[PDB]
Amino acid sequence: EVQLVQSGPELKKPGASVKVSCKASGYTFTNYGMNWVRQAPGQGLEWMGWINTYTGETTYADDFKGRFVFSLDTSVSTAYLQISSLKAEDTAVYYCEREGGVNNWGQGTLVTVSSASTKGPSVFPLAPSSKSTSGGTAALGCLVKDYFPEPVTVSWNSGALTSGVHTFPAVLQSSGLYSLSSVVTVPSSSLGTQTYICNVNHKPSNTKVDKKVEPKSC
Amino acid sequence: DIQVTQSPSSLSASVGDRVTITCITSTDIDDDMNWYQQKPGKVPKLLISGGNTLRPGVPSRFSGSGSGTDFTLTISSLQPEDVATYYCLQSDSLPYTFGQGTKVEIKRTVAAPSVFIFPPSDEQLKSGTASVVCLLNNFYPREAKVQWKVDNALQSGNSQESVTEQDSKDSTYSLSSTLTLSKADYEKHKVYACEVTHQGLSSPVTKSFNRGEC
Amino acid sequence: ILGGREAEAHARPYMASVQLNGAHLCGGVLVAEQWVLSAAHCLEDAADGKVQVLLGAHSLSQPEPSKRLYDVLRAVPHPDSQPDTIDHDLLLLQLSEKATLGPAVRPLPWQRVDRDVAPGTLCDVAGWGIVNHAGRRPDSLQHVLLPVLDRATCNRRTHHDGAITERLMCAESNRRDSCKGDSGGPLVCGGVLEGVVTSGSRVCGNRKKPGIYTRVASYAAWIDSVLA
Repeated sequence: EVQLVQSGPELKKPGASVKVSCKASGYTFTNYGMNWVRQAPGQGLEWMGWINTYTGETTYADDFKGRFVFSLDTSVSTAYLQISSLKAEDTAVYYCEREGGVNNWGQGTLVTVSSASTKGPSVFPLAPSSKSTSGGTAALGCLVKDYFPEPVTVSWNSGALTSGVHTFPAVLQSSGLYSLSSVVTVPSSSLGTQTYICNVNHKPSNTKVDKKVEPKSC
Repeated sequence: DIQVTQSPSSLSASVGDRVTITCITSTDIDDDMNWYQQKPGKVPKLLISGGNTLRPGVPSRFSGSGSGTDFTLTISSLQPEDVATYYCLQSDSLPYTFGQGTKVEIKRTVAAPSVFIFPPSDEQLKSGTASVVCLLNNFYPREAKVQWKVDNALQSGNSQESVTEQDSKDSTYSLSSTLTLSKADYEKHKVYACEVTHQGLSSPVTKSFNRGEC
Repeated sequence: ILGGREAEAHARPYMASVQLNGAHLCGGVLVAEQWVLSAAHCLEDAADGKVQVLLGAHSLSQPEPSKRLYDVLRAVPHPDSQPDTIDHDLLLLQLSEKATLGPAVRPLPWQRVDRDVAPGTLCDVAGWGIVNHAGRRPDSLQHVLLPVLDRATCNRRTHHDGAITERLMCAESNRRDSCKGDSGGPLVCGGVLEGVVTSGSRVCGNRKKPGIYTRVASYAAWIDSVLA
């Protein structure tokens, strides 16, 4: 099947440059061009331009002319996006979209442009208590505090627990570090018998934390 | 570059309603209009391609119409899972161009939040900081007010709020409110209270604990 | 042929008119003495009719010394072609006998090396198909030089949206194009046959729908087998 896999998130200082990869598989890379799309945080989709994978010819949308360069490596069936002279406003998710046929997109690449340094999060349990009990239902979670840059992924029991999960959008604290909480409402009877782990992954700092969230005694 | 004007910016409608979104191009573009759906934390999904062609695995409730300049996306019977931002894209020639987007929300019955309070963990206390978390779970409408009280003293400037996107199944929101204190201030006081004001609550609800309780 | 001009009489000796009850139906290319290459979809709605191949023609109506109308001994479509697909749209016609060769009747060499014609390469396409959007067919043979369009550009959603395989090729269609009645006809690049027109129900002369041609080199072994 068709697959488009992009490189991981990156943090770059202003004035620096970044190279995002879009590895294509399951089809003839030269039969279809590659489109580039940007999505700044909380903004709309922006068609950046296209690269013809057969000829290497490029077409850029007006806003994207200059600092943005599309390139290819046909031998590894990879399309690249190079952004030079990075600035704060370039902080966005960058997607590759294969042009034509059954519509396929890469998963996106979060690029953060900041002078602030990488920090892995500290994971703290939000233990299920009688405060958080709802008759037969119990709320528990994880506080994913003090990390930079975004993103972090939170899953419950290695992806097995999805029902009732609310992973809150991150907020930027006064410190310039992100924080968020991920909560899950589960039956109370399940506690003690079934264990609850939050799997926190922060790729920019290569931090993977697996925190057991257990009930506590006063 | 071809210009596109998407309308409206946002709308709210009930389950079963008909949603109508429009895109007007700066030139005659024939049939070459596309429509994309983007859910909260997901990659864009192409719903309709040129000629108003429905794509595989896209429900029949989605349809396109229009030619030349005036294009319309129609969701004939709005479903909870349809909550997302919708974008049109003109593909007449290169470079292609997106519309500004239309955020689509579901108007549903008023649901009261279920309120939970979490004292800071013993582990966090070690580090020299205390986070008190308040959870307002599965409520409708979006608008909610959270007030923090430490030993019955109203707080300001030391709390941050975060709201989820509308749930794809029940159309509710959830909210976290975090009170940030030093370990010194946290160990100084006893009563930590989270007061919630929401349309689904007759009178404001308070969820609280005393330092040293679970 | 849209946005083209009249071909010099008999300058393409390989050019054939595939006929149904004495009316031009499709273009064709003499590839051997007794064999004409055309498209399989040409024979789709014929069944009852008299299928014939006219060689050494310039004018369809007017008598010319070289004009000879040949009956069809055998009709060999590609075994994998069928009515619902543009795939393998090739047809080998066996004439009633070997063709009377001369200055106006001569077979054309076809591309054997299976490698794409470079994008931009100017190719020649001839036929007795429609010359305008009103459906007007010409009396005499028309032609047009067309630049080869790369597969990726041709596969864009605006164009053929992934329908262009490695066995198909594209040429530009902006106000200069192959059209209805040019199907089965030749696309010649540097005197060698590279493609066989496969127009179908595609709009013509519209830059948004580039011309589609079956790459002969992809079907090298099959042509050899039928001709041997």
